[PDB]
Amino acid sequence: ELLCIMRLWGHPMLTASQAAGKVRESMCAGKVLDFPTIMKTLAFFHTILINGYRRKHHG
Amino acid sequence: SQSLIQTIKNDIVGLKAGMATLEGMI
Amino acid sequence: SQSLIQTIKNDIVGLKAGMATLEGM
Amino acid sequence: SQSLIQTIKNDIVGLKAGMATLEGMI
Repeated sequence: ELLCIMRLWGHPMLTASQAAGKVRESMCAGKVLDFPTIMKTLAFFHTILINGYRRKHHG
Repeated sequence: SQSLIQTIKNDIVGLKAGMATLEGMI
Repeated sequence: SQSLIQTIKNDIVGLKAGMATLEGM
Repeated sequence: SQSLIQTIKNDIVGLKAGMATLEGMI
């Protein structure tokens, strides 16, 4: 309860600079591509999709 | 020449192992 | 037909060269 | 058995085709 009322002080006044700069900082941070993990994850995604399509059907 | 054939086998297995360890990580 | 064995050898050495090139960068 | 050897040599010519294709760029 104390939390849910700790939010009672209104929002700050906005300006393009800060938020635009943060979502800009979402720019290049290192083209760190990891083929092993993405491949393992695509494999498990295929597997989950396959087992789900099997279950939600006679199959 | 059947020994040349086993060396062919060694060639293939070494190739697979090396290229695997190669393409494994970025 | 036997010469396919030295063809295999050539293929393997070409592929190992490709391996070296790729592990270059 | 050397007929399976013929099949495997055809597999190897396919493999050299594929290796040339992949090597074309990098």
